[PDB]
Amino acid sequence: YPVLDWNDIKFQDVIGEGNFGQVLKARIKKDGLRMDAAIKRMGELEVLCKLGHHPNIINLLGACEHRGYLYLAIEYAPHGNLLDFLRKSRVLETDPAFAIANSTASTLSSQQLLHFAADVARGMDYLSQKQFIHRDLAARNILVGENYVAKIADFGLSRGQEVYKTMGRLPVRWMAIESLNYSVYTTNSDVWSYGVLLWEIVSLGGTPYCGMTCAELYEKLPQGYRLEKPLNCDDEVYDLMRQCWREKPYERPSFAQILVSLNRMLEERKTYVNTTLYEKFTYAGIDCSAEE
Ligand SMILES: CNC(=O)c1cc(Oc2ccc(NC(=O)Nc3cc(C(C)(C)C)nn3-c3ccc4ncccc4c3)c(F)c2)ccn1
Repeated sequence: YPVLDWNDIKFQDVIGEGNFGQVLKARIKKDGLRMDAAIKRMGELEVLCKLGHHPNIINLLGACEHRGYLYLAIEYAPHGNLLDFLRKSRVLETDPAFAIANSTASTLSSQQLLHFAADVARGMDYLSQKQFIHRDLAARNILVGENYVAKIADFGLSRGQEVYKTMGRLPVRWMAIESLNYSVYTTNSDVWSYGVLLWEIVSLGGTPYCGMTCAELYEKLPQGYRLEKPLNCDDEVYDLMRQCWREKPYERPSFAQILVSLNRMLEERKTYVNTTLYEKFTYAGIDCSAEE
């Protein structure tokens, strides 16, 4: 582990709280440089030390025991979590004069949205090769870092130790059928969750299955029910999502193959996510009561 001097840290605001600890924005000095960090004040240390160097996995900058407490200095992601970032892009909601004037539903382009999807895939490929299973992949656990690079994170909810207050049943909407029905978690179930995350990206942060209860998922998913294609989505992108949600876990693509499909889409001249406004346009719904 890299060890940080207590005196090398200037703390600022609290940016997250929980029964188990808090997260503070801070400035640290490391090696020679002064830098931003998010410091978790209270395992997690070992995991971040192994994987964090990957540019699509949130990194450990350093650790520090001071008095009773352990402090983990985590790479600061200035743009916050991807779900909120996606929703803030809904410029017809958040800046209608700009949205209408520019005939646009988002400040994010099709390519930027695909780059986020590719970033998460790249990170998941590496993580799955290192034999980790995420178990709670969703846009709320992705950070948008320096230079808009997406970083995979985990805020502790799955371990009963959340920082920042999620409705307990909310993760059901990202769970593979085999996780729902048999409590099985594998790389293949992480791929299913990934598909739901891709759907989040394309829908600019819609609540998956908005208007449906979790109970309805248990009944309908094994009947072949799946998230509908967003109106703004090319068939190719939706086909990729649908691959992620094949009933048979062993028929889902690997993260490496996901990344190859996305890069092939990124490389073409064609536009895959339509961000244009038109009459009767509507965003995928958000159900705040399913979430909070
Ligand atoms: C505006 N910007 C900000 O507010 C902002 C806030 C910000 O806060 C944090 C973000 C992430 C983490 N930590 C993690 O992501 N942990 C993690 C990752 C993984 C992976 C590598 C397996 C995915 N496993 N575990 C992980 C591993 C073990 C755990 N055991 C118990 C509990 C949780 C655990 C999590 C954190 F502590 C603080 C960072 C940057 N910007």
